[PDB]
Amino acid sequence: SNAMEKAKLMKLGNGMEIPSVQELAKLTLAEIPSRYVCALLPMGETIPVIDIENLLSPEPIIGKLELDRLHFACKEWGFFQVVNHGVDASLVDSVKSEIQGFFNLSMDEKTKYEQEDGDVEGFGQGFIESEDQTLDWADIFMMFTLPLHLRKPHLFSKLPVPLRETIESYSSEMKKLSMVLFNKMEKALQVQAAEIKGMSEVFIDGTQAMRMNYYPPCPQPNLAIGLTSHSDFGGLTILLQINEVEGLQIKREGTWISVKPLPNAFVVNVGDILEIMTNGIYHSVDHRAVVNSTNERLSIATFHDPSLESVIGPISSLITPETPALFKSGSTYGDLVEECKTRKLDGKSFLDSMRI
Ligand SMILES: O=C(O)CCC(=O)C(=O)O
Ligand code: NA
Ligand code: NI
Repeated sequence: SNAMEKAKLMKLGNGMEIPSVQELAKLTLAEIPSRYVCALLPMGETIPVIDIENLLSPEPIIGKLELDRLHFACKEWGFFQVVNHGVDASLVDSVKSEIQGFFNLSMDEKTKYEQEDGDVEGFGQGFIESEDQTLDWADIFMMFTLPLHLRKPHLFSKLPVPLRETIESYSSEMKKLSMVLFNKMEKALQVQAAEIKGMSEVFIDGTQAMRMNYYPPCPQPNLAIGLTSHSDFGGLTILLQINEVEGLQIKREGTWISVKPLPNAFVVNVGDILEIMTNGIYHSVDHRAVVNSTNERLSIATFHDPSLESVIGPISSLITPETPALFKSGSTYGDLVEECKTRKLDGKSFLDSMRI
């Protein structure tokens, strides 16, 4: 791939668009550019598996055992796989093939959507902020998917039709599965939705977004990271690993644990806002995605978050003498999102900043 492309991809100033790593990987460089070098914990028992059919079983003994398993996973792990989840195999196959198809399109075709200033949705990691900034070894496509009025209509119109139709179907199925899980988590926590401002009501008309992740092979995989360590900010994340390449890791007791998605599974995790709503009973866990020297990895994360005007705090029935209130109450989700963006990166986590 030509000398001009190398120059366009590597001669970067602050304020320029973050370049495509899928394009950079075509150069097959010996050494990665300095911006991709990180500047840690050892490697490690595997994440629990929750069966959705068992969870929804009309047989109370089956349902109760699976509820106990869900409750355990949310408390002790913050991450679990879901199987027998009711999302049609043919839909999942289409999500995989259409997203694979999409990233294999040319840059021109992937960036057809024209962003007005402050429109950050669609393809792209954003802009280079400083020489200090570390870039992830990944390209993304990220957009809001619910409610309907948060969809960028021109972005959706410029997607390939089968991808768009598949994404719209997948949005609905992800939303349904998220509500199955929120409803059972409510039941596990013994929150009566009628008497109490609970959990499910916050999410039923909440926001949904998708982040499609493309992690190209990297010649120096022990210097770079696919996706920098983070906890997800919102409610429930439902992740599909698109191909059979491993890379997701979670931070457990000061060590990184690999997650290997089962063939017909999604990986589900608790976000920071859900930790707050549960008064710290369920845990939002730090995780990252690592790259490798030989194979690209793809994934799609679907985030299920409160409405922007939802008032956030620990659910009052989870505040007890045995579990006193750990977190502040009373900010809207949208204000927490904004405050976190303009927060100090030096010092504490978002969660630790919300502690009473
Ligand atoms: O690609 C992965 O396995 C992880 C994705 C992720 O953590 C995210 O999109 O928040
Ligand atoms: Na209480
Ligand atoms: Ni994540």
